[PDB]
Amino acid sequence: GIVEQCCTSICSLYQLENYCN
Amino acid sequence: FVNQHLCGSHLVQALYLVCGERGFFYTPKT
Ligand SMILES: [Zn+2]
Repeated sequence: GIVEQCCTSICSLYQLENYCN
Repeated sequence: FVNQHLCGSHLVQALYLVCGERGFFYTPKT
């Protein structure tokens, strides 16, 4: 899901914001 | 914002930045 994607592909700060508490 | 190539600890620094003191969960896969 998130960890993998930012690393194998690319990811945006908006996607990352989903993991915030 | 620009798309980002983030691996390892670099990803947890990005999270830290975006969530700040709201904090976050770091959940890799298996
Ligand atoms: Zn490095």
